[PDB]
Amino acid sequence: QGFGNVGLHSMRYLHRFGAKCIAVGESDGSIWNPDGIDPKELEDFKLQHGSILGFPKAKPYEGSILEVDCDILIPAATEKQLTKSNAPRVKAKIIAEGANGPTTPEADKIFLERNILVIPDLYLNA
Amino acid sequence: EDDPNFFKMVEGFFDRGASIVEDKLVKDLRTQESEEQKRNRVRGILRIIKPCNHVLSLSFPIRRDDGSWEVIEGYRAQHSQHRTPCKGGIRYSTDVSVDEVKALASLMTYKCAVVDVPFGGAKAGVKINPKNYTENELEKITRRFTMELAKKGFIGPGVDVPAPDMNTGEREMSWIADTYASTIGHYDINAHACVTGKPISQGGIHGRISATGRGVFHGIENFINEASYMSILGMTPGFRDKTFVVQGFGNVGLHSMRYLHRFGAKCIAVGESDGSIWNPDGIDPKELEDFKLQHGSILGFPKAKPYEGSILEVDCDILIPAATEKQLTKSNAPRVKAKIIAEGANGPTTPEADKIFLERNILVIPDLYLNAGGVTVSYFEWLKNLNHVSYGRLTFKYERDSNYHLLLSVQESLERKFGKHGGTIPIVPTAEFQDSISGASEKDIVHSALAYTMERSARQIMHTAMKYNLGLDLRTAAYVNAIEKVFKVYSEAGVT
Amino acid sequence: PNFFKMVEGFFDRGASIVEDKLVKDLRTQESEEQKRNRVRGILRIIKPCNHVLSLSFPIRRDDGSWEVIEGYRAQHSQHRTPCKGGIRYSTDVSVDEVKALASLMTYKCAVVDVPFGGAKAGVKINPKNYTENELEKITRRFTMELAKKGFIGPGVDVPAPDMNTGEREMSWIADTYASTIGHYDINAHACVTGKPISQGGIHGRISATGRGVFHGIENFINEASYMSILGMTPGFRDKTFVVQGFGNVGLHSMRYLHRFGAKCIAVGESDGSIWNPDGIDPKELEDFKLQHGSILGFPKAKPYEGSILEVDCDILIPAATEKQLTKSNAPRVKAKIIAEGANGPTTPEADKIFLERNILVIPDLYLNAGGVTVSYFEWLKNLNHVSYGRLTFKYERDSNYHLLLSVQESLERKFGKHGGTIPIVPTAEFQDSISGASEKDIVHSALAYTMERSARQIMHTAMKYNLGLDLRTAAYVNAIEKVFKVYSEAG
Ligand SMILES: [Cl-]
Ligand SMILES: [Cl-]
Ligand SMILES: [Cl-]
Ligand SMILES: [Cl-]
Ligand SMILES: [Cl-]
Ligand code: NA
Ligand code: NA
Ligand code: NA
Ligand code: NA
Ligand code: NA
Ligand code: NA
Ligand code: NA
Repeated sequence: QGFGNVGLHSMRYLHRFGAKCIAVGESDGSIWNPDGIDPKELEDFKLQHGSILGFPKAKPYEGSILEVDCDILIPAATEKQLTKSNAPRVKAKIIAEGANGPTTPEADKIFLERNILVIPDLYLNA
Repeated sequence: EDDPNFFKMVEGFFDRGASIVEDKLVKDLRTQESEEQKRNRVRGILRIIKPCNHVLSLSFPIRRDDGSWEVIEGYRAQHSQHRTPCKGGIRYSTDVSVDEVKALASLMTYKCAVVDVPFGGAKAGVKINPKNYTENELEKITRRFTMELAKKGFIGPGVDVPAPDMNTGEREMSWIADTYASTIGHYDINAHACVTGKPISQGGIHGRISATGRGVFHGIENFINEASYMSILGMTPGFRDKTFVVQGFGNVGLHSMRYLHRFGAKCIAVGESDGSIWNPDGIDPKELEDFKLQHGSILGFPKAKPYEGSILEVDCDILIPAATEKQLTKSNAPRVKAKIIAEGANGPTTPEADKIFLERNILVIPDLYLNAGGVTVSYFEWLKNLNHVSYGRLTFKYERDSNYHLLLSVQESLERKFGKHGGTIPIVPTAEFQDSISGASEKDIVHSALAYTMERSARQIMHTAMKYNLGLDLRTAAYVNAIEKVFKVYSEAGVT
Repeated sequence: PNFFKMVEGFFDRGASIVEDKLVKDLRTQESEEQKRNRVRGILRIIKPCNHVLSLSFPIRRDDGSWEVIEGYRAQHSQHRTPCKGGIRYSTDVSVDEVKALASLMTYKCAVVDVPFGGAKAGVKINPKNYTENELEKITRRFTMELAKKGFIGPGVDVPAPDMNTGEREMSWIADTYASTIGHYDINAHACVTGKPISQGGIHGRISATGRGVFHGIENFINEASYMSILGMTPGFRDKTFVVQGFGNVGLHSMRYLHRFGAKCIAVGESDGSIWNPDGIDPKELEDFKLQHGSILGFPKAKPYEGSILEVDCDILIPAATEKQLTKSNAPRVKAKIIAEGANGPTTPEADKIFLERNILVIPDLYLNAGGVTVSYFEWLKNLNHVSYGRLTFKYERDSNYHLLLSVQESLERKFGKHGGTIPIVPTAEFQDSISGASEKDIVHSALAYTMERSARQIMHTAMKYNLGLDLRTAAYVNAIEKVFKVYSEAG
């Protein structure tokens, strides 16, 4: 979530070790492809047009990027993106906070109840 | 694309059945007036049954666990009260609306008339998501919702009897019954009869879990065994050598698959919102139930290959939709392969898909008859709470001893005719009979009455389908029977 | 020697045994530590009486005098409404005892699957110093004070006869409620059981408790798994029993045990004891006591001096007062089965003495529940406003004759006319049943079904928890578990 500086290198090193990026979402849209998205192709596409909207090898995702059925969710955009509203609908089991405080303390309570691993920002985002 | 709103579909179903049955009502009316006032009274009463008579929109507060205060929107629509009390379910979803609960309350009236259940149509709904609230917050939501309904005459043993629905179960009904019995209805001797679907310790009836699934089995049983209908489908009567496919392995689909496989049918494919499994030589319901209960889903079944195609388009003989509204659609109707569509859910077929299913000689058993097994048993649970007794508690051993006396009487009579000089002619119950005698319980009486209801209601729909010659359009035949029954109570009651 | 409130210990030791099981079955969205707290909490509510009413109402005696009468009514649990219990007319009544007896009724109803809450009343008078007209005014005024404060009603509290009360008092109670507070109540006559038949009573009620005791011994005397530990052969064949106290429970328990092969060796009372090893007849002893006032001087049995509970036999049926078999006379007991025909006639000290002696003791909350089970049927009868079988008897009679004739005409069609006719007729026992089909036949059948089903529930947890021959703990374990599930599944 958020194809910025952190989000660009996050998907590149995960894709290098066998992980498949199924969706990338920013403030102006979200793409989706369950068969993987090439980080290099999306990086060159983000540079050319300043946005990931309209990626050829992907499809537009008209929904919440944080609620996509997946395994790892990497919030790497703005603050407080996972609150008590959308957190009970998160399908991921691992949440890697690529930003500074993107999960409310109330969402931390139900994330621990739902058995969802939340790697904290003061360690992972360092 | 195609999909309309369910509120539009039910009104269209009523308008179709009312125009057909109108001529029968103007002639069977034995009032002392001319034929024009008679047709005016028939058309006048039909103008009353269609709209919901009472709708209650609520806005009650609650104190959450964190301390904050929230306002909960709720709805409760009473379609008709020609037979008190009303019956209906309570839905917990953010998709509820006035138009939603009004439609399903209208369907509840005609569904009860099909199975001869003497209740009016009702339906409830609150705009919450149970995953957002904790167990303690859902209790205070449910208890406060019961208080506001009681003060406004929308819940009560003789007023309105709620029931479980989407995202609600016996846990909520237990809270509903305990709230009414401890406050507004404390002086009511039948206070626990105010709601059905309760646990056994709270007054629930036995056989309620498998009630809807058994009704789906018994319903298609009456039509798969009728040679007059089965000749049009092009299939031999009976469940043997027949393949069925279930959409949605929830509660209805689980027991529909369990009871069909028990009587010779073979499950070929089972699909959900998670995926779809397939096996051309049969799927075991017990092995699938334990796999669904263990891993929380059905994907990865060891004895079933995955099926990435549409679950509704699987080639089979019987298709059982048991999930969401409007699953069979004008665009996907000409691509189905099953000859019988067993609607194990409320409104899973669009009227335009019903048109394609009719021109293709595809038998669709409507929802207001097939999805009425739980409603019928809920009527028995309501009667159980009024009787303050379990069925058979007073007669199980009395009928058992008389049954053994009848067999012993035949034995001693045959011994004095054929065994005068030694030997014995033992007259013992069959293996099928001893199971009924030994494991005799309330579930045996409830499921027997359920089968009797689905059987008698099937002959009512068949008799109407052949009177107006509707062919395989049993939906219209069902609404005609329901409209005629509700009109019968109105016309013979008088004015205000 | 004596003891007071053993019921509190019965609950305490039954709650500790069931606790581990109750946490496992708890499916609440809570943590297993918090779950163990709710198990502990619910038991803390069940144990004490929820409501206790103390009264002091006046009457006018026949001589124009005035008197103030003390009366109490303790409602133990209300997890199942209405409440059920008796009304005792005695000078020795106390709130501490009507509370304990109300708690016993709660667990007794749960044992026999009776959906009532425990209760019990008590008026502090000696009914001998009062006339029938004075006893009526006492009863009627007692009913109205219970009605005004919500301690009697078809769905609130259903009293019943007890010590020094009977059909006469219950008819006065029902007549008063149905003419005052419950005039608009359509089920006003369901406010109390034990009424006469003309007042809405049920058939088979007088022989209810006695028959319930017989089925209690029957379900255990014919089970080899428990007769082998006791060292006896299954069945009532060639068995002698002594009935302590020839009251209503003793007279009918004798009449039914005798019918199935049992022999009454002795029968003691509060003033004497008769003995005869050849066997005493219940009818011959019944008409004698009906003609006189006591069983003393019975011709067909020599007078027996000594403890009537220590007679050499096999099954002892104490159907008299409370706490008769204690630790003082516990080792001197000659019988092998202690069938509790009364409410708590055995102290816990004697319970451990009988347990180490391998002597079976049928608990009071099970064997002494036949009348309560039938009182539940009487309550349903007044709600149905019709007798059992009134709509069914002729329909069930013609069906049996249709079935027997169907087997007759089918076999004669298959075998022919030359071999003769094949008459199919009921048994002697069958035609006896169909010809005299009455409501009592249905009530006694449903009672035997209750005792048979409840015995299996006691035997199950007796071997599940390895309680051996201590059925009382198994009976309390089952009763506590049933009351807990209603509490836990209600919020
Ligand atoms: Cl989950
Ligand atoms: Cl139309
Ligand atoms: Cl067979
Ligand atoms: Cl009688
Ligand atoms: Cl004979
Ligand atoms: Na690679
Ligand atoms: Na928060
Ligand atoms: Na509460
Ligand atoms: Na009540
Ligand atoms: Na009940
Ligand atoms: Na024949
Ligand atoms: Na008889």
